Amino acid sequence: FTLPNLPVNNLSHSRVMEPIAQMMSSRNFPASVQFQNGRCTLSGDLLGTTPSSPSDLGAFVGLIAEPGSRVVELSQPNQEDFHAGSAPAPFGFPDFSDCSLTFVVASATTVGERTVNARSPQNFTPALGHITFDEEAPADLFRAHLRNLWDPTEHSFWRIPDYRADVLGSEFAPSVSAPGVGETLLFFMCNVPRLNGANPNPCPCLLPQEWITHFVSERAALQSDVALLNYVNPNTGRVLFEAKLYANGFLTVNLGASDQATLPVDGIFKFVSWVSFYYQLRPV
Amino acid sequence: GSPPFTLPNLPVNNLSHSRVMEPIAQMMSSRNFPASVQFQNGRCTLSGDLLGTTPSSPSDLGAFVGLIAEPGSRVVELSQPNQEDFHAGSAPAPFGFPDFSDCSLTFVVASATTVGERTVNARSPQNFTPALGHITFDEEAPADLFRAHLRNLWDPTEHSFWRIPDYRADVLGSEFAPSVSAPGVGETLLFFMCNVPRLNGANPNPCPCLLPQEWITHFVSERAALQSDVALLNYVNPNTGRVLFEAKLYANGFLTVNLGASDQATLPVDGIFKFVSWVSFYYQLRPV
Ligand SMILES: [Zn+2]
Ligand SMILES: [Zn+2]
Ligand SMILES: [Zn+2]
Ligand SMILES: [Zn+2]
Ligand SMILES: [Zn+2]
Ligand SMILES: [Zn+2]
Ligand SMILES: [Zn+2]
Ligand SMILES: [Zn+2]
Repeated sequence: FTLPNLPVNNLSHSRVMEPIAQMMSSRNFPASVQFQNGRCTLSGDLLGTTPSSPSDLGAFVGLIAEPGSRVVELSQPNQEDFHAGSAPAPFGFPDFSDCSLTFVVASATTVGERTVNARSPQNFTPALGHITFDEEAPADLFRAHLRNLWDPTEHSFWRIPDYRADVLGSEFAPSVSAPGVGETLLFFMCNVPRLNGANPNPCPCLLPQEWITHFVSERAALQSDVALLNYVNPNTGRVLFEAKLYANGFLTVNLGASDQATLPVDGIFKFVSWVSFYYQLRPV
Repeated sequence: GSPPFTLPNLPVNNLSHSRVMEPIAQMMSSRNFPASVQFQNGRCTLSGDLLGTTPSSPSDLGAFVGLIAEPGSRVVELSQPNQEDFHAGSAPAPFGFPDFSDCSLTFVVASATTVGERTVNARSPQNFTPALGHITFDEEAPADLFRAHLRNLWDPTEHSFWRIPDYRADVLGSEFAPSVSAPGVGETLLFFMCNVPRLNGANPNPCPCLLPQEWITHFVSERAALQSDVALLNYVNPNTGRVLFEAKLYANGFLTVNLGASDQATLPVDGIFKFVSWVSFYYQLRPV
């Protein structure tokens, strides 16, 4: 079993297309999260809306329902049809809430911005295969990229929106929490552009995109439920701290007596050995 | 101690473009494509040596970090996309900076206080000077430090994605990624394609690149030793295991195919490239 031999500050975020800027763990972070993007088992099984093609992250493909409408019918980001009820949303669709989403929108004839209100039950219904922009949709087939958040809150990057679908369905990526005693989830962080509202940043994710991609490529056999990792200084080889990588695709650390930790991103995670659920991590 | 050479086990339609942050949509080769190209992004040796402006962080592709030179100015001083200083002459441009020409480049720009659009005229010798460590927007720069990512091209041409711009620097300099052409007789370069947003002018699409981003990333991680200058590859149907065609993967980071009697080919992207064997420059490819 292996990880890519790359420093964290060369890795990319997995819920938005941005480089990973920070690494954080905290007892004041939510104990459980249910991100739909950036979700993959160590054996390379993608979960939720995690796109098979990484560049589809935060993107979608839409077509106006009828001339002059604000309503767009959703496809998969590879222009293949989106089957309603098959998933919370088309693959790569943003899993943010408590805000409006402003997308850059590009068709054969136009480039501009459109905004969808994720607070609106009427407009935000991706599981049904269509959403309603705040403005009139472009006349033709377009590709959209998430550009910024409008009027977000502190909860925007931590709580998934109402997809107009039951979150306990098998099509959803399941909730994640640190199972080990005293353990807390390790999050990869970046900042996302936003206008008005309150500061949503930082944006957390469980896994780097490169790790997810690697897992899918390797399809490694797991000899245990938990992989032990050392965070190592690439120049000296010295260990800064150890973490456990659980089979369902997340990292935890032992904060020990501490309630918080902001970790340097110039190190490299290395696979040490296979350990068990009960392995007790040395405090950060 | 160097590991053997390997490729990621992923179909092409799950791979990402390496000159713009887009999924690879098509795979094409043609005798009517330019015989040589000198892309500065998406350049990497099989042993994991990055070339040109190819960013160590993939998310920096088509991005840059800038600061306005003085209050009210259109001129922005360029940094590296991780804010380390950009020393002029070290490279054609800061890492990840777009290598497109014959157009204007419209970026989405985000600072602590603003999100908007800024445009640089790449046809302008005075305004497009990234090698000197600054460029001049069409509009007044944001008041504070910003990050920009490529949004669309304005008024491009058919050559926009094929010819690199004038960085205001000697393109034969050692800091440039060298020109690339199919070395074998009758061979043509295999290009990975996607579409890029554009307004007005003439259609520049599709946008070519030599290597998938994931391959480049994989090469950097592995730092593999090569047993020869050329790796033979089979493009295989992952479901059935059958070979669709074979291609040559050269050490300096590009693929070629034999189109045979054909002058053009658009190839399916649902297959997977598999490492076959080590061959030489003179290996003769079975026609696609
Ligand atoms: Zn279908
Ligand atoms: Zn519908
Ligand atoms: Zn796009
Ligand atoms: Zn400590
Ligand atoms: Zn410096
Ligand atoms: Zn604007
Ligand atoms: Zn011409
Ligand atoms: Zn890999």
